[PDB]
Amino acid sequence: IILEDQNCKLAKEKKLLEDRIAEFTTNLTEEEEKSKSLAKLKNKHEAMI
Amino acid sequence: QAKENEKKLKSMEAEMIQLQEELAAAERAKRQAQQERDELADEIANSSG
Repeated sequence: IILEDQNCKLAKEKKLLEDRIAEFTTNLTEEEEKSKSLAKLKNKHEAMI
Repeated sequence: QAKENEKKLKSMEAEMIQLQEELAAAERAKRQAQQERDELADEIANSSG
């Protein structure tokens, strides 16, 4: 139970990190999508401005 | 008297046997705590650290 308790709490870390790393990586790329999307749309304003 | 004296030996063995019951559990507690005092400690520096 003591060993399983540590593994139980430690297993959540590996699962949380694996699940958080997927969201953290997507979060970093989300700014690129918004920046690239806004940059492309901003280019139209630059050509118009 | 040999049989009577032998009864005291088996009776006294209960003390040594009883002490071994608590000694085995107490000694085993150090192994369980050491396995958690070091495993979680190393992980605490990675998760909490």
